Amino acid sequence: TLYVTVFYGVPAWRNATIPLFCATKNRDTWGTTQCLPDNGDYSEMALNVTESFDAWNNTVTEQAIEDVWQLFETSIKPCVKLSPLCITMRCNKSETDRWGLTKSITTTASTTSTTASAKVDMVNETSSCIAQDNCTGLEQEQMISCKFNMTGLKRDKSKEYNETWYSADLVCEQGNNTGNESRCYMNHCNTSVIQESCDKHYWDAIRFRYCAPPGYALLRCNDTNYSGFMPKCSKVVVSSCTRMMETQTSTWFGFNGTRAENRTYIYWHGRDNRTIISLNKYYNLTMKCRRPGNKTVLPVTIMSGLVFHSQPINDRPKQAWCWFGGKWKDAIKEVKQTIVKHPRYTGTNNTDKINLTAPGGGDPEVTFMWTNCRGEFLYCKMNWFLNWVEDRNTANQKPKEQHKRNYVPCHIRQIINTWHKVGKNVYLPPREGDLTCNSTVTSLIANIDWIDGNQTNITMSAEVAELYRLELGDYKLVEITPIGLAPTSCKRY
Amino acid sequence: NTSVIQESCDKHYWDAIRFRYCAPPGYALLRCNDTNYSGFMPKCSKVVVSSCT
Amino acid sequence: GFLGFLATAGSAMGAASLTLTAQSRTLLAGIVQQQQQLLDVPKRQQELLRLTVWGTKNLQTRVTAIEKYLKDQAQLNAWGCAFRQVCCTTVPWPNASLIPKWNNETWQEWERKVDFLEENITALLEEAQIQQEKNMYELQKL
Amino acid sequence: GFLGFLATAGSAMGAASLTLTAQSRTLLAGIVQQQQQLLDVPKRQQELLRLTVWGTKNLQTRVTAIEKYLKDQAQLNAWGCAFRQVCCTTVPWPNASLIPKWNNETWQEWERKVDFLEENITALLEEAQIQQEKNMYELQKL
Amino acid sequence: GFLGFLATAGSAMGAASLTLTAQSRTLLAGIVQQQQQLLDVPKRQQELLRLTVWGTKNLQTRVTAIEKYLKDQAQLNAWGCAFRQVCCTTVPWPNASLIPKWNNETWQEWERKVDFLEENITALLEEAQIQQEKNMYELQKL
Amino acid sequence: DILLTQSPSSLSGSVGDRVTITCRASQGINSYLNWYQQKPGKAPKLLIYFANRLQSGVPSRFSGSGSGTEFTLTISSLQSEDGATYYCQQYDTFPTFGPGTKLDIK
Amino acid sequence: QLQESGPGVVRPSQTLSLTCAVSGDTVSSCCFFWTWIRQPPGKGLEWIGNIYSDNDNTNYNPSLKTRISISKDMSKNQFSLKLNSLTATDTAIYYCARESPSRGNFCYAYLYGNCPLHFDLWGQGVLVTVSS
Ligand SMILES: *[C@@H]1O[C@H](CO)[C@@H](O[C@@H]2O[C@H](CO)[C@@H](O[C@@H]3O[C@H](CO[C@H]4O[C@H](CO[C@H]5O[C@H](CO)[C@@H](O)[C@H](O)[C@@H]5O)[C@@H](O)[C@H](O[C@H]5O[C@H](CO)[C@@H](O)[C@H](O)[C@@H]5O[C@H]5O[C@H](CO)[C@@H](O)[C@H](O)[C@@H]5O)[C@@H]4O)[C@@H](O)[C@H](O[C@H]4O[C@H](CO)[C@@H](O)[C@H](O)[C@@H]4O)[C@@H]3O)[C@H](O)[C@H]2NC(C)=O)[C@H](O)[C@H]1NC(C)=O
Ligand SMILES: *[C@@H]1O[C@H](CO)[C@@H](O[C@@H]2O[C@H](CO)[C@@H](O[C@@H]3O[C@H](CO[C@H]4O[C@H](CO[C@H]5O[C@H](CO)[C@@H](O)[C@H](O)[C@@H]5O)[C@@H](O)[C@H](O[C@H]5O[C@H](CO)[C@@H](O)[C@H](O)[C@@H]5O[C@H]5O[C@H](CO)[C@@H](O)[C@H](O)[C@@H]5O)[C@@H]4O)[C@@H](O)[C@H](O[C@H]4O[C@H](CO)[C@@H](O)[C@H](O)[C@@H]4O)[C@@H]3O)[C@H](O)[C@H]2NC(C)=O)[C@H](O)[C@H]1NC(C)=O
Ligand SMILES: *[C@@H]1O[C@H](CO)[C@@H](O[C@@H]2O[C@H](CO)[C@@H](O[C@@H]3O[C@H](CO[C@H]4O[C@H](CO)[C@@H](O)[C@H](O)[C@@H]4O)[C@@H](O)[C@H](O[C@H]4O[C@H](CO)[C@@H](O)[C@H](O)[C@@H]4O[C@H]4O[C@H](CO)[C@@H](O)[C@H](O)[C@@H]4O[C@H]4O[C@H](CO)[C@@H](O)[C@H](O)[C@@H]4O)[C@@H]3O)[C@H](O)[C@H]2NC(C)=O)[C@H](O)[C@H]1NC(C)=O
Ligand SMILES: *[C@@H]1O[C@H](CO)[C@@H](O[C@@H]2O[C@H](CO)[C@@H](O[C@@H]3O[C@H](CO[C@H]4O[C@H](CO)[C@@H](O)[C@H](O)[C@@H]4O)[C@@H](O)[C@H](O[C@H]4O[C@H](CO)[C@@H](O)[C@H](O)[C@@H]4O)[C@@H]3O)[C@H](O)[C@H]2NC(C)=O)[C@H](O)[C@H]1NC(C)=O
Ligand SMILES: *[C@@H]1O[C@H](CO)[C@@H](O[C@@H]2O[C@H](CO)[C@@H](O[C@@H]3O[C@H](CO)[C@@H](O)[C@H](O)[C@@H]3O)[C@H](O)[C@H]2NC(C)=O)[C@H](O)[C@H]1NC(C)=O
Ligand SMILES: *[C@@H]1O[C@H](CO[C@@H]2O[C@@H](C)[C@@H](O)[C@@H](O)[C@@H]2O)[C@@H](O[C@@H]2O[C@H](CO)[C@@H](O)[C@H](O)[C@H]2NC(C)=O)[C@H](O)[C@H]1NC(C)=O
Ligand SMILES: *[C@@H]1O[C@H](CO)[C@@H](O[C@@H]2O[C@H](CO)[C@@H](O)[C@H](O)[C@H]2NC(C)=O)[C@H](O)[C@H]1NC(C)=O
Ligand SMILES: *[C@@H]1O[C@H](CO)[C@@H](O)[C@H](O)[C@H]1NC(C)=O
Ligand SMILES: *[C@@H]1O[C@H](CO)[C@@H](O)[C@H](O)[C@H]1NC(C)=O
Ligand SMILES: *[C@@H]1O[C@H](CO)[C@@H](O)[C@H](O)[C@H]1NC(C)=O
Ligand SMILES: *[C@@H]1O[C@H](CO)[C@@H](O)[C@H](O)[C@H]1NC(C)=O
Ligand SMILES: *[C@@H]1O[C@H](CO)[C@@H](O)[C@H](O)[C@H]1NC(C)=O
Ligand SMILES: *[C@@H]1O[C@H](CO)[C@@H](O)[C@H](O)[C@H]1NC(C)=O
Ligand SMILES: *[C@@H]1O[C@H](CO)[C@@H](O)[C@H](O)[C@H]1NC(C)=O
Ligand SMILES: *[C@@H]1O[C@H](CO)[C@@H](O)[C@H](O)[C@H]1NC(C)=O
Ligand SMILES: *[C@@H]1O[C@H](CO)[C@@H](O)[C@H](O)[C@H]1NC(C)=O
Ligand SMILES: *[C@@H]1O[C@H](CO)[C@@H](O)[C@H](O)[C@H]1NC(C)=O
Ligand SMILES: *[C@@H]1O[C@H](CO)[C@@H](O)[C@H](O)[C@H]1NC(C)=O
Ligand SMILES: *[C@@H]1O[C@H](CO)[C@@H](O)[C@H](O)[C@H]1NC(C)=O
Ligand SMILES: *[C@@H]1O[C@H](CO)[C@@H](O)[C@H](O)[C@H]1NC(C)=O
Ligand SMILES: *[C@@H]1O[C@H](CO)[C@@H](O)[C@H](O)[C@H]1NC(C)=O
Repeated sequence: TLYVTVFYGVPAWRNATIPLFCATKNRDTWGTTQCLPDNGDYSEMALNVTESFDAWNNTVTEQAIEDVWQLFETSIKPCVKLSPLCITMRCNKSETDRWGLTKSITTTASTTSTTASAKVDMVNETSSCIAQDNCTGLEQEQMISCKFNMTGLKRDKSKEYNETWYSADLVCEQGNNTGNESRCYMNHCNTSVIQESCDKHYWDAIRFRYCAPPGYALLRCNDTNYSGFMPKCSKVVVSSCTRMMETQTSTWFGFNGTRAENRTYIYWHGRDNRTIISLNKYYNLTMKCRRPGNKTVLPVTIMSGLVFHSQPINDRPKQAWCWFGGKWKDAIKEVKQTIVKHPRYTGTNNTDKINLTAPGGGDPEVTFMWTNCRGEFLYCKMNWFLNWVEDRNTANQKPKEQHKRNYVPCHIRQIINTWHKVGKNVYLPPREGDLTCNSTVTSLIANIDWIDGNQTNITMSAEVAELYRLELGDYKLVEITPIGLAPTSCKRY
Repeated sequence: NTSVIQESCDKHYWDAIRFRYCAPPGYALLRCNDTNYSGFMPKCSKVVVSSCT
Repeated sequence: GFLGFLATAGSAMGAASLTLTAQSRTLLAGIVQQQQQLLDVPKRQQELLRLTVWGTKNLQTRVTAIEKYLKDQAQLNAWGCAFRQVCCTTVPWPNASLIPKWNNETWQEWERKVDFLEENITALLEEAQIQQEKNMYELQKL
Repeated sequence: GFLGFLATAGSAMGAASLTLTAQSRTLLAGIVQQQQQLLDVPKRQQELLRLTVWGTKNLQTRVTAIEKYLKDQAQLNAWGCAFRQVCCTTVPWPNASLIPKWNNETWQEWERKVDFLEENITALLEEAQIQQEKNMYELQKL
Repeated sequence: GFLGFLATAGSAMGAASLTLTAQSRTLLAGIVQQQQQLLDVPKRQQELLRLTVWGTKNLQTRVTAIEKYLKDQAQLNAWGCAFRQVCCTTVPWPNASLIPKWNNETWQEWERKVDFLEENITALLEEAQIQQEKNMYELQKL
Repeated sequence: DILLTQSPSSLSGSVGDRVTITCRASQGINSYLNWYQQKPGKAPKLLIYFANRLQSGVPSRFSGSGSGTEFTLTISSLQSEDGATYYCQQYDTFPTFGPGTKLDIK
Repeated sequence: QLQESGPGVVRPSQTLSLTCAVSGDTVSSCCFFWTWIRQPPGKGLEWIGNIYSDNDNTNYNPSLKTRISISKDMSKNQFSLKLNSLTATDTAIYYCARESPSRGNFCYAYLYGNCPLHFDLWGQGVLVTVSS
């Protein structure tokens, strides 16, 4: 009586694990080369279905991470190698001793000062201390002037050049220099070869979205209770393409996120305690960074005929520094409250036991926030900021770190290890002129780690890759498979 | 000095290069077969069809 | 981005859709957009067209979609229902123990309950088509 | 190749010999010539088959030959024609102001006067098929 | 697939054994295994997908299977008899000097004796389908 | 919804014996099944939750396990005080409760 | 903790109300739901509805979709039911519960199906008869 028959055109699907197409609006380089134009269609429809969603175990987020990284690698690949520059450089001794690259025992320094010196210093748009790049506590940049002999395309002819390095970019040979001209090399040359990131990478924003190929579709959670891992999502929204993603790579605080909503959300890894905390846009949190001084850039033709961008500054500017604006105190209070009330949190009772904290260790890639402003990477020591936003009783943090400020000192570094799991060291060309960037702050990257009902430790993290799971994350890719089978009586003849 | 000179080592220009173009499937080449074709002609009355040039 | 299939997903098995033309529409939208970009890339970049990995990823994506389209058409041709909605094959349902609730279950819910039957059913449907085919051969010969 | 599509050009709208089968054979010609050349290149160059611009241009035309074929079959299916000589429809012509002179105008002249309608008509033809599928589904339930 | 299709070879031309489902099942089995590998490769090698000789070769074998499928289906659609076994076309056999021994010769032997007829026949079969369909158009108008 | 049923509907045994109740579902429940113990004249109280954990304050003689469509409640040694109606609750969706079973004392 | 209250006898076609007070705690406490179930005499338990303490969101048994309403009042530490269009079959013991979630590594959202949820805390129960 009941035969299988074939039902074609059936509204059903299964998990897909395939590549997606990218589409963009910025078509200056990589866009025209690799991506479809953005169609402008951001519409979506809802279904009365239940589906399982997981931000960490996703194919959509996995492609975002690997694709951003891969387009970086294919952009740098053809640029000039700097191994011809790994020669002894002759550096000003007072500068290498002053900033700790080399040693001297003839400085016999001794300081007597007031110990009751902690101050509170607030800055905002309407202030001359910002316009003139001089706020209480800001020091000089720490740039070291070094000379070296470099050969261009004439081969049997060479010239000496003036290159000023940031102090963190040099190693410097130590011991028995009783004169001048210390002997220095680039910090990461010898274990590897440094390549210059010549094709304007990071000088502008990279934004793109993913589109499903024919036969595939994207499902998204449209709940408010989505916490990264949700086995039964009741509000499932269907679309053909994802929202636009901002491929921003910064540690501690994520900038310019697309998921900027009037709500604090905390995604949680299902199997771990690593989380991405969005911030409530209601408070207009913003970070305005400046790199003081007017730079000169001097292209140098080296051996192969490719050009390297040198930095003959011949000056002594103030430190790069950053100013935090918006209602930071209140945005942080909401984060602490959101954690206390969260489904996966079984820790403390009060927000007076919940604190933001730096990761420990002596490793600069975690102890300092890294922010990319138009091509120059800016590591920033944030103790002043944290003391202020948390309104901490500092007291015993040692005299330079005991201040409460809404700005922090920072220091430019040109040889940066790639953010992805590569380990490659690249050189960032300097930008000419002065630099200013004004970013929104949309997320906090941190682990939540408590072992008792007192002290929660929101520990800032440097895994930049976790940020891509806030940009997407709520998407699932599915295959439409419209063939069904079901018992029925209607067989042919 | 302004550049790097590369040698044209693979016998280039040592012999003649001659080739013709062919349309892919679904495409065709139309040609003017007039004597009055002067490079620009809004209405060419003798139009000849072929698959290759 | 027609989304015609997903649109009736929350209803019931005995209720809606059974759409065939939506797959053609989806494929057409896909092909046209890929062609527009493929014509566009050479306007700025002619050398790096398949040489670098982004072009191999876009190629694999397109090939997979084409194979998928043809995969369903080939399966239907074997069963004969290229254009037959319900098809009407003669293979008995494996057992009376697994029966749909046409007015309570959706196709999504249902199909996930017969995944272990499909493995045997596809082969059985093809075998049935083969014997019918042999019978038709002899009738046409006569 | 053959170009029967152009051979009958100029004969007027009340045309003879609309060589439908011409698209299938132009596909076949495409596949054969490109496949033979790809098999030939490795005799001297086995690595740089797609990794030099000539092979990205030749791959693009091979993939495109498949896609162009499928776009037409898919559009025809979207409009209800498994095979289309004329495959009559249920969608009325947009207005009486645009009627061809079957014994004067050619297809080239005619089509270039109705590009405007083709954009609106394509959608109407697809909509008609959607309703027809819905009607078949209701008949299946009955 | 299992290639059981050719198992009958040596049986003689008239010994039934023809089938319309064998190629769909061979292709379908192929597509599933090949798609699984396309998606498996990235677990170890994500950059060099078609940047190598083996990458290009896998492209070539996936594409060849598809082109072949389409060449045959396209030719049958041109003749119209996609699902008709013997098809029953109206084109007369070229001459009495080329007649098969249905109970002596095999299909392998037979086809190699008529390779030069296919060259004239394909076109005749295509025209017959066109003539039948244009007559149906005139009948629908009447 | 999910139809949750129970068996035996009525069972008994002596004080000191081993007693078990089985709950079944028409749909799988991942693990989200609760057990409640209701004595006549009183509100039900939670006995076991999430198909595996004993509710604090409930004697250690009560235990259970289960997954999918089959779950079990066990009393390792029946007490004279355990006569009660035991109920299963699924909360995979819109909680519905099963019919309940009775344990009497012999 | 949970003390219910209301008329023992109500009439057909009237609206029944029941109000439960929370003692030693409030109705605004985080991550709890104030729920009600019914137990008709001689029958098992039936869930009827749920109001979430940190929001104004409710969840009701579809069988009473147009008949049941739940609200809370933080100034009283009370929550309550309104059941309209009463009939004979609505005779039941009405009970309250807190439905505490098991917070932790197994709770992803305070939704049915996404968190262990159980009625650890129960009230006393009010028997309501619908009669003339
Ligand atoms: C389409 O895509 C979606 C989205 O990606 C897919 O959905 C996902 O599918 C996965 C595969 O089924 C699920 O993962 C699996 O979950 C199983 C069940 O986990 C629970 O029970 C565990 C033990 O309980 C047993 O006994 C009870 C009795 O009642 C039974 O009911 C159970 O079935 C078991 O038999 C329990 O340990 C689990 O808790 C731990 O994991 C969860 C993960 O969410 C954490 O949240 C918990 O905090 C906890 O983590 C701790 O412990 C683990 C070790 O177990 C550590 O790794 C952590 O770091 C941490 O310390 C749950 O309560 C698991 O049994 C199963 O594990 C087995 O198989 C894997 C291989 O896959 C092995 O590696 C394991 O070692 C083990 O043998 C696995 O985890 C996802 O949850 C599900 N995601 C969502 C959002 O729903 C969907 O399937 C896809 N569909 C298709 C067709 O592709
Ligand atoms: C398939 O391929 C074929 C082959 O390529 C395509 O055919 C070509 O299609 C082109 C696009 O339509 C045509 O070019 C366009 O011609 C227009 C008309 O030009 C004439 O009129 C001009 C002004 O007259 C106005 O008023 C009269 C009133 O009677 C009206 O009838 C007119 O329509 C106008 O409203 C006049 O200035 C022109 O003369 C100049 O251009 C011609 C070009 O052939 C020269 O021969 C002349 O010597 C003269 O050149 C001088 O001036 C121009 C600037 O105008 C300078 O650049 C020169 O160096 C020089 O000094 C004609 O008499 C133009 O209006 C139109 O230009 C507008 O649009 C373009 C954008 O497309 C803008 O960039 C302009 O700025 C302006 O707004 C354009 O030139 C080709 O003629 C035609 N070729 C052939 C052989 O037929 C076919 O379309 C393709 N099909 C498809 C589907 O893709
Ligand atoms: C978070 O998001 C925010 C935004 O919401 C990000 O901040 C923005 O980042 C933008 C991208 O870097 C930046 O845009 C640039 O602004 C420059 C300054 O413009 C000022 O003057 C104009 C008037 O002329 C005002 O309208 C404007 O408001 C400012 O006051 C422009 O000069 C830049 O233009 C260049 O790029 C565009 C690209 O479309 C070109 O069309 C244009 O011609 C310029 O081209 C130069 O650069 C390219 C590099 O590809 C060269 O190839 C080209 O030859 C030119 O180079 C010369 O000039 C440069 C100096 O600019 C010199 O270095 C070089 O050596 C050559 O001599 C462009 O428009 C936004 O202003 C900025 N906004 C804010 C508020 O910060 C933020 O970074 C994100 N945060 C994080 C962490 O990622
Ligand atoms: C976009 O996001 C912003 C937040 O970033 C939202 O702004 C908040 O909106 C809520 C809701 O209106 C406000 O909450 C209310 O605050 C009142 C004032 O409280 C003061 O005193 C208490 C101590 O008792 C302090 O803790 C507090 O900080 C204030 O100084 C309260 O009286 C209100 O109480 C009522 O609700 C609570 C439940 O939440 C009940 O328990 C009470 O009994 C009573 O019924 C309430 O708490 C909040 O203050 C706003 N924040 C800010 C910074 O302005 C926007 O609403 C949101 N936008 C949109 C469109 O949703
Ligand atoms: C995220 O971190 C928290 C805090 O470290 C983890 O919570 C801790 O998880 C372990 C394992 O679940 C608990 O230890 C065990 O708890 C069970 C249940 O009480 C007990 O029977 C065992 O004897 C053991 O004590 C630990 O108590 C718990 N700590 C706290 C304070 O919550 C959490 O599991 C981590 N999440 C993930 C997914 O990694
Ligand atoms: C690359 O160079 C670093 C550092 O350079 C050496 O040490 C400096 C302090 C200075 O004196 C330079 O002139 C020297 O060339 C090497 O790192 C050191 O390795 C030794 C041995 O393991 C260890 O004891 C030191 O503490 C390390 N010092 C620092 C600053 O890291 C590194 O090994 C070199 N890599 C290669 C491949 O040679
Ligand atoms: C980022 O914000 C700063 C203000 O904090 C902008 O700086 C001002 O720019 C105007 C010109 O448009 C000058 O007249 C003001 O004197 C500047 N202010 C200060 C404190 O220097 C800056 O232009 C903004 N963005 C960028 C990319 O520069
Ligand atoms: C997603 O939720 C918002 C409310 O937060 C609603 O306005 C929107 O319509 C929903 N999207 C869909 C497709 O239903
Ligand atoms: C993701 O889920 C699948 C099961 O669907 C499992 O096999 C795989 O190991 C999971 N991946 C990770 C990173 O947990
Ligand atoms: C570096 O700059 C100084 C001026 O400060 C100049 O005297 C010196 O010659 C320059 N050296 C090189 C190598 O350009
Ligand atoms: C410095 O000089 C002392 C002798 O006074 C010698 O022992 C030591 O090795 C020297 N160090 C270096 C780095 O040359
Ligand atoms: C500094 O360098 C000069 C050579 O340019 C040298 O004569 C002088 O002695 C050096 N200074 C010291 C302290 O040795
Ligand atoms: C889906 O939900 C909407 C309300 O958002 C409702 O109007 C519609 O009827 C529901 N569809 C189905 C099939 O339940
Ligand atoms: C018989 O029914 C059971 C329950 O649905 C199913 O698991 C089993 O595979 C079926 N057997 C056959 C031959 O279909
Ligand atoms: C759907 O469920 C109801 C009970 O709620 C039942 O009466 C009805 O027969 C079921 N429908 C089917 C097709 O089994
Ligand atoms: C084309 O022109 C020739 C004369 O050269 C004429 O015999 C033929 O009929 C014309 N064909 C058409 C379609 O106009
Ligand atoms: C109506 O006819 C005019 C020509 O007179 C044409 O331009 C217009 O596009 C036609 N409209 C429709 C709907 O066909
Ligand atoms: C073709 O044009 C002639 C005038 O030359 C006219 O008499 C005839 O009716 C027209 N044919 C059609 C189909 O309109
Ligand atoms: C196509 O339809 C739109 C309305 O959706 C109308 O404005 C437009 O004129 C129509 N195009 C033609 C050629 O009639
Ligand atoms: C092939 O030979 C075997 C005997 O070895 C025989 O049984 C079989 O029928 C033969 N096959 C055909 C097609 O004649
Ligand atoms: C007639 O038969 C002979 C037999 O060998 C063959 O060569 C010839 O091509 C046939 N003529 C046709 C098909 O016109």
